[PDB]
This record gives sequence, structure tokens and C-alpha cells, in this order.
Amino acid sequence: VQLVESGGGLVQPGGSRKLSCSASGFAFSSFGMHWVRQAPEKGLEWVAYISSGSGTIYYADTVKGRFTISRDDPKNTLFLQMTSLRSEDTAMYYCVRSIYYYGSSPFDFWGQGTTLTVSASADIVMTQATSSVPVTPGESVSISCRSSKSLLHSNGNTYLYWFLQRPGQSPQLLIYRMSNLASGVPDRFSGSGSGTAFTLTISRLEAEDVGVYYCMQHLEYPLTFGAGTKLE
Amino acid sequence: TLSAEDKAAVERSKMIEKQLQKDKQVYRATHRLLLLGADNSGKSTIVKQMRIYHVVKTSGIFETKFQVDKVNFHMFDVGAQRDERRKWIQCFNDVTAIIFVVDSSDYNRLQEALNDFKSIWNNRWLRTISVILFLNKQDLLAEKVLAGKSKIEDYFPEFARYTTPEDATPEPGEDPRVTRAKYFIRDEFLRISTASGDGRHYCYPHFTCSVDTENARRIFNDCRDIIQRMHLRQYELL
Amino acid sequence: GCHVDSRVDHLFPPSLYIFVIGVGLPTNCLALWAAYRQVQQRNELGVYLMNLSIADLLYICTLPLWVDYFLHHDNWIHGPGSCKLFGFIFYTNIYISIAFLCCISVDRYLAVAHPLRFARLRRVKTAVAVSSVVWATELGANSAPLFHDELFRDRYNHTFCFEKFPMGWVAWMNLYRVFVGFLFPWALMLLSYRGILRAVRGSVSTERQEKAKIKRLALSLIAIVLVCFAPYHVLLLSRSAIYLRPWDCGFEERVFSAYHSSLAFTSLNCVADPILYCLVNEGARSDVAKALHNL
Amino acid sequence: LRQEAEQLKNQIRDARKACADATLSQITNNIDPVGRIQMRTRRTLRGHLAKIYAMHWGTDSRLLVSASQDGKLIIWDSYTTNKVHAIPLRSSWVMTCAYAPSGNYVACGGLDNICSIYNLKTREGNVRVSRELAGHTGYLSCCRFLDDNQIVTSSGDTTCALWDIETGQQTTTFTGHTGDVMSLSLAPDTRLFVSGACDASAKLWDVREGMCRQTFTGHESDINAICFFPNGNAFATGSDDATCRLFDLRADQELMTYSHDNIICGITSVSFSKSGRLLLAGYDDFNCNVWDALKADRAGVLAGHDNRVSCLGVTDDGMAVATGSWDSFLKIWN
Amino acid sequence: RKLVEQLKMEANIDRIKVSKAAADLMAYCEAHAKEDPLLTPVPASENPFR
Repeated sequence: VQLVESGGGLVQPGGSRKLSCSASGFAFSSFGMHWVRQAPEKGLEWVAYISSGSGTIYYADTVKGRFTISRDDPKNTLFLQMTSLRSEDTAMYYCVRSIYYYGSSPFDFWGQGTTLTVSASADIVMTQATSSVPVTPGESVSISCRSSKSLLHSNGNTYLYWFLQRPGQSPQLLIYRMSNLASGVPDRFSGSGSGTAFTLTISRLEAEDVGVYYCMQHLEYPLTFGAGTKLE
Repeated sequence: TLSAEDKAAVERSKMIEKQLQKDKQVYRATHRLLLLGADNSGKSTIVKQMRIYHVVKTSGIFETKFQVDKVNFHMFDVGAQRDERRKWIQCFNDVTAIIFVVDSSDYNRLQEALNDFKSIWNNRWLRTISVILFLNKQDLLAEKVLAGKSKIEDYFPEFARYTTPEDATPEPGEDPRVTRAKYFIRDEFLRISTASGDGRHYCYPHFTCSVDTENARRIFNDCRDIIQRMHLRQYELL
Repeated sequence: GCHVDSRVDHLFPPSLYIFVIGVGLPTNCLALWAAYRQVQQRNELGVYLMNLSIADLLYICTLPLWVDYFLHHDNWIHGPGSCKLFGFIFYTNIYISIAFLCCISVDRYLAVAHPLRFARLRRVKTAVAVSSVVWATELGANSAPLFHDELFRDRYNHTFCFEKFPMGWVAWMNLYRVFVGFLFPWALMLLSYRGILRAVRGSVSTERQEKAKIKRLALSLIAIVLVCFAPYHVLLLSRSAIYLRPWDCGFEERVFSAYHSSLAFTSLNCVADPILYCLVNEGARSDVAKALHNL
Repeated sequence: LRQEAEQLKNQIRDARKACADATLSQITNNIDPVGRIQMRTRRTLRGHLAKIYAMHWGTDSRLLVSASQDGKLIIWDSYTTNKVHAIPLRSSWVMTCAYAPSGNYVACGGLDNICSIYNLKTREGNVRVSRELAGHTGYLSCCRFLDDNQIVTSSGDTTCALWDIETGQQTTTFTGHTGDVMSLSLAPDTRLFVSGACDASAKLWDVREGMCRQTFTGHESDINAICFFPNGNAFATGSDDATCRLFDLRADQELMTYSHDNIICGITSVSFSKSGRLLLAGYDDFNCNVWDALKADRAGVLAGHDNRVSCLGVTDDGMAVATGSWDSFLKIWN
Repeated sequence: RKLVEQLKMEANIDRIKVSKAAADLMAYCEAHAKEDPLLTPVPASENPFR
């Protein structure tokens, strides 16, 4: 499976662009797709989400009207209509794949990313611990998160997601719905918490376990992320 | 009320329901048929010819699609089953019709064909399932009666006192003896059909040759009658 | 205008509506129940049947007040809004019923005469769509009196409702009534049942007795509709065939007698439908017997 | 030489007669009945275009696969009535479905003579045919998973077979029946399994060896369903002679017969409860019956189906029983 | 021939008393009396079918 996305570059303020995400290697029509951006040196932010069947389209409040999301399931491409590009719109935009059913694993695959540079209330806040944890290889670490509202639901599901971002490529999913290891994640990773305070533990680190650890809530829209924690 | 994720899950269920409605529309417009017959019975020729002019080693059921006057038909002939039938025949209690093809030129295996027909007709699950019986190989029967080497009264004693029914319709002009023989065979099968019908299902006789091109139209007309009877029952008309 | 009298029309309509209530209430309820069972079995017909029962049931609920309106020598003492709503239901439910019988007959034609075809039209969803359309069209086409004078109260011991003697616009309303609420649906019913019988003729599977039975049933349906609704429209077109040379308002001999006796005789279709569409069929009686086993 | 077989059969009958001292009725007589059991419809799962033959729960007790003759496998979320998956089958005439214990696979089979195994957890979002098992010369009447890699199939040809899903060859072919095998229930430990055929007989098989360990004959007609008592030393059957029967592997006899004069239809599905105190049977008289296994009295009736119950299943933790009928509906009873 | 060998192999086995079989089945039944939701209706706050 792969998600290749393109259509970005230097754009003047007040202009418009159409970001496109070409998908291949999976059944596009049955997946919901998200656009996630992150500022040049900051954490990830959710831009939009389009559902399978296009019957549900959500946007962030910061881009509530300027941005428009669309998909072409036959031609297998995801589009983002951006208008009136202000200066908070300088970011790398990510294409994410999400499918929803009992036992599903949302946000499992993340596209490479498009860089787009522009020249010169009642939302859930997620706060990380100190964004620096220098740890020697072979030890154990306990990155932590805090949520304003209890992510536990009457269903019995707590909607906390853990992502890892190498210094290089796009983020990859590690823990979904607070305790479930994604397809391909080593058994070292383990997640736990109590509804508001969360902890992700890596049992015995390796040299490839370095990066920035982001959390995410899926309890209610919009999807807020958190600052992220760096490991060195 | 329910989380982001459940809502999405519900959406999935609704999309699945939409595809199922489409499948329901296609399923309702397609009429299903079961093809039955013996080894000497020429059902292989009928299925091959219907596949030709219209529209994997131990496989058990063969699917044969065909279309007559913009109406879709699915015809199934079982390939790799044993002699026993009383189990897998229960699956076909919702077919439009059962096409029973019989070799009318045997005279010796034809009592076994009568027994098979009485087994099909009186099945507890095949009630309300009509039977289009194809009295196949009429040309062989005609040539066999003309030749005179093999008799028919010898295997069926009652043939002597049988007289040709007045509603007989030998169209092209054929010897009276072949008409008498074929209507005797038809009358034996129809006697089995009429003995215990109770009116919930009918038997539609047809005289067939395996090469004839009219078999699809025969099935279409009989199926039209069957569906007409069911819809009469459904719309509180009888 | 000109005063007319109802010497026995204070007697026959009330004593007839009391039988209509006391019989057509439970029978139409049972027809509704059987229709619902049919709808539970993916049947495109019951959705019409339900509506028919409803088209009748509301009608029954209107009747008591008109009973009090009748036995009092045509004197309404229950208010104008009651006049508007209740007279509207009373005068419109019969046309709604006729339209639903037409729809049932067309469904039967499409099921019998042209089987193997028009599968989309024989769905529950299409029948709900056409049911909504007929309710909208009937309730909107007959809503002319809802935008006119409510009750034409008078001095000769008569306080009226949805009728004024004599008479304008009610004449053309009456012509539309007769021509596009009786003759057209009846023409469709008769033609559809003729088509059904023409198809049944060629049924090999149907023995001779069942064809005769179907013919008797179809003729009974057409005849009972015609007998219940024909005097009303004959006298209505006769009265509307005058008002459209001289004012000549002199029909006292044929105003209350004709009209009131005929509406009383028209109400009997509200008790005909449950019998003819539920209680004559064996399966519907089986469903009703299952219901009455419980209670 | 046939006289030797007759003498050996007489010897087996005599040994069974000698080993019998008391019946289950006498011994259970001093135990109270469950009384009247009222189970109600909690959820109705609509969506099948044709009649339902098979249904298998998931080991997670929430998911549920069903098979319909329209050619569709549907996975249900029993708690919410949602449709997780809809698998279009290559052959419409399915008569068996299984749900893998791991939850990764579902199997199906029917008049095609193939057991098709489906992959529910793929990198792509769809469910695909993992591979097709061929080799039976008759319709496949039941299929049960031992693990992700082994499946047991029963066929109209007398053979029951054991397959390796990796490279699909009949590793062990179990033979010895004379009629069409209809039902197939694995032991709770997955070392033995029972097969009910049309010779009115049932056999316990040893999977590792491939030999008919025991053979039970007590029925007057063909056997339609079979299931293990949770303990693993007893099993129950259903036959078209309107009776159920409970056999004990160690005692090698029949313990108690579940029959009534009023009922004259055949049993189409048999499933025990978690503790075995309730034996649930599906019938052709439009309805499902709940039996007290120890006292052999009709404890309850599950009657909400307008056609015959073709499938019946009780979840691993016993919260619900599912039943699907020829009316294209599943009902989740509690 | 093979039928005789199969029947002989099936016969030469050990059978316990049937009263012991009945006792074992009742023992299993009474052991899991509480964890059987259909026998003992759980209160309507643990069932997901409320």
C-alpha cells in the first residue's frame, strides 16, 4: 500500500492551490481520508477528513471555510481545495488513510507529504510532558500525555492514538485506541492509561526508535494532537 | 450519543446496505432453474446448445446464464454429486422451476425415469415448485417406432388398450404410431403429475429434440405462467 | 335562496351511519392489521391497503358529528373550525379511497398481466412514493372549500356545513369531482380488471373454477364501487348541470332527498372495502383469526 | 467372513448392554428443573436477500458471520447491528460458514465442492479469497477451523477431510461413513471431532491418526446437526425422525432422548449452552426449542421465525443465542 | 475385510459405568451454574443487548 501526494510549492499570500494525493495498492473507495499538516518546526494539526461515500466532511476551525476536501474514487485521487492562503498555511501536508468498523485500525498509513511554503473554544487540549527525553539505548521510557476531557466513552473505548515520527519520513502508527499495537509494530511498545493521563512505554529501545512521539484523540472533532516528545 | 468512530461504523453499515439493495434488485430480476436428468437423458446437449446460441475437475454445480426477451435466467445442473439427492435438493425450494429432461427412446430405463419423476414431484420441499419436463430425443423415438425392431407394449403392457387422445397435435405430419407412443409416454408422466398435485404446482410437458432452438422460449413461456400463478396468489386474487 | 325540506332525511342517514360505525370500525381496523402483516412480508400491495383503511378510518371518525348534524334537521351547533376540518375529511375521504382502489387495481394488473417485468414499480418504496403522491394530490386538489366561506347558516331552522342551497365555483368543483375523481379512477379499475381477466384466460395452471372465481370477484369490485358512488355523482352532476339560464332555484323536491340519501348510501363503501379486500381472502382471514386467538 | 462381522457387532452390543446400569433420568430425578425460560428477541439482523443456512459466532462473542443462498457472507456487529463486512461468494449455493478462532479468516462451502477461505485482515481494506480447497467429490456440508492453518471439511461424499491451508492438500482423509455427512463438531481441545451422516450414525475421529475411534447408532433416520457438550466427553445430535439424542464418548451409549408427540418435524441445528444445562434445537415447525439436558423436558420455545430455523449458535460466554431462518433474518436472543 | 479390523479396533476399548457418566455431566452442569447467562438472567446492566 502507498499514498503519494504532490501539488505543492512556493505560493504567494492570498493565492490558491489544489493539493492532490494519489493512492495505490489498496481499496481506496472503502477508506476515509484525512489531511494532516505540521508547521515547519511544530507538531501535527488536523486539516480535514472526508468519509467513504463522501457523506461526511469535516474541517478544522482554523480553515473552516477557505479549505475544501474532495475525492475521485474511480480515478483514485484525494484533493484539497485551498483558497486565500494566509501565513499559518506554511506546512507539510500529510495524506492519511482511515477505515472504521469494529476492531478497525484508523490512521495506519501516512503519505510522504507535500511541502507548501507561503512567503511573507470547546475543543480538547492534549499536553505532552517536557519535549525532550534523552535516554541511552537499551533502557525503558514512559512518554506521557494529558487530556482535558476523559477520552473514555460509554462504549468502553478510549480514543488515544500514538504516532512515531522518525527524523526523516512520515509518521507511523504505533498504538490505536490506547492499547492496540498496529500491524508491524514490535512487541516492545505498550500503551496504558486511565482516561485522562496516558503513558506509552518502550520496553528496550533501539537506535531506530528515535524520533518525536505524538498523541491524538479521536473522541470528538476536531482531532487535536499535542506538541510531541523528542527522544535522543 | 455515540462517538466519532461509531458514527463512521454506522456509515459503513449504511453503505453496505446500499450495495445490498442493488444486489436485491439484480437478484429479483433473475429467475433460477434446476436442470435434472439421467446420463442417457440429453441434458448436456441442451445446456451446451443454450450456452451456444444464447449468451475445475470435481466441481459440483454448473452455472448457465441465458436471456430470453430481456429476461434473465440462471440454470443449474449438478455435476459431481452422488446418486443420493434428498439433502441438496432442499436448496432448490425457491427456484422458479425444475426442468426434468428424459430420454424418451430408451423404453427400458424409462420406468426408472418415472420413479425419479415421482421422487421429484412428491418431495416435501419441492411442493409449490413446478416442473417443465422435456421429453427429449423425439427423433430417436420416431425412428425406433418406424423401424419396428424394438416394441413398446412389451415393456409397458397397458400400451395395447391405450388410445391416442383427441387433443393430440402432431403438426408436421407424422405416422400415427409415433404420435401414439409419445403421447403414451407423456400420459404416464402426466398421470404421476396429476395424482397428488393439490393444485399448488403444475407440470408442463414439452416434446423436445436436443438440437431444437426453441427450448429457451419454452422455458420462458412456462416460467411466465408460473410467475403469473404466484402473483395471482400473492395479490389476493385466489 | 330557496328552502327545502328533509322529511325522512333526518332518519335514514343517521340510522345508516350508526350501522356504518358499528360495523366498519372493527372491520377497517382488522383490514389495517392485515395490511400491516402484508407489508411485513415485502408485499407491495399492503401499503395501499393500510392507506385504504386509514382513508376509511378517519372517515368513520368524522361521522358522529354529522350524525348530530343530521338528526337535528341539518343544524350545526359545534363551531366553524369543526365544520371546516370535519366536512373536509368527510367529503374528501371517499375520493382518497377511490384513488387507492385504482392504485391497487393497477398493481394487480402489473403483477398478473405483465409479470417478469416492471419489477421496480412493484416495490415497497415505490408504493410508499405513490401513496404520498396520491395523498398530496387528493388533499390539495379538493382543498378549494378550505379557502372559502365555512358554513352558510340560515333561518329556516337550518345551520349548514360544507353545502349551501342553492349553489359560482362549487359548480366547477363538482364537475372536477365527478369527472376526475369518479370516472377516471373507475375507468382505470375496469380496464385493469379486464386486462387481468384477459391474462388469466391463458393460465394453464389455473383450473376453470378459479377463473370463474376471479371473474366474479373482479365484477363484484367494480359493481360495488359503482353502486356505492354512482347515485351521489349522478345527483351532483344533475344539480351542477343547472346552475351553469335562469337562476331558477326550484329543486326543493330533489335537494335534501337526493343529496342526503345519496351521501348516506355512499358511505357504505367504507364497510365494503374491508370485506372485499381482506375478509374474502383466505390468508387475510387466517391472519385475523391469529389476531383474535390472542384476545 | 460376514459372520465374523455380525458376531463382532453382537459382541459390541453386548458390551454396551453390560456397561449400562442406570439411566440419566433416574439419576437426575433429584435435581430441580430450570423451570420456564423466557428468552426475548433483542436484535434483528436484516440484510440477507435469500434464506440463511449457516452462522458461526466469533470467539470475541460480538462478531458473527452468516451465509445466504444469494451468495453473500455478512459479518455483523451484534451489539450495534452494523455490517462490518459483506463477502460476495463465487458460488451462490453456500451451506456452511466458519469464523476462524483468531478472527482472521472465514470459510464457506457448498454445492461447488470447494471450501473457500477468506482473509479478513489485509493491508488493503477488502476481504479476498485466500485459497480454494479442492478434492471432495460431493457437496461440503460443514467446515470448522482448528487454527489459522488447518480446517476440517465434511462432504456429501462420505469423506471428512483435514486440510493444510498453507499448501492445500488433504493431510488426513477420514472415511468409514456410508451416507452423506451433514454436521461436524470439533472437541473443545481440538484433537477429536464428531461427524453425523445419512446412515443414521455418528463417529468420533482422531485427527492425528485418522481412524474412526467410535461409532454411534441410535437414530431412525438421517442426522442433521451435531454438537459437543462443553465438557468434551458427550455430544448431542439432531435427526429428521423428530428426535435429539445425547451420546457419551466414554460410556459409548445413548443417555437421553429429547422427543415429544406433538413435534413431528426434523431438527436442523443443535447447540448447547455454556454449562450444558440447556440444549437448543432448531426445527422445521418455524420455531426453536430449548431443552433441559438433564431432565429431558421442553424448557422453552424461541418462536419468532416465519420459516424453518436453519442455523443456531450460542456464543462463547453464553450471553446470547443467534438463530437464522429461511426468512432471511437472524435474531439475537438473550 | 478392513471393516472387520475397524470394528474390532473400535470394540477393544474401556467403558466406564453409565452412572458415572451421568454424575460427571451433572457435575459439569452444577459447576458452571452461575456463569450461564441463559439459565440465570444477568441483571440488565452487564448484558450488551439491553
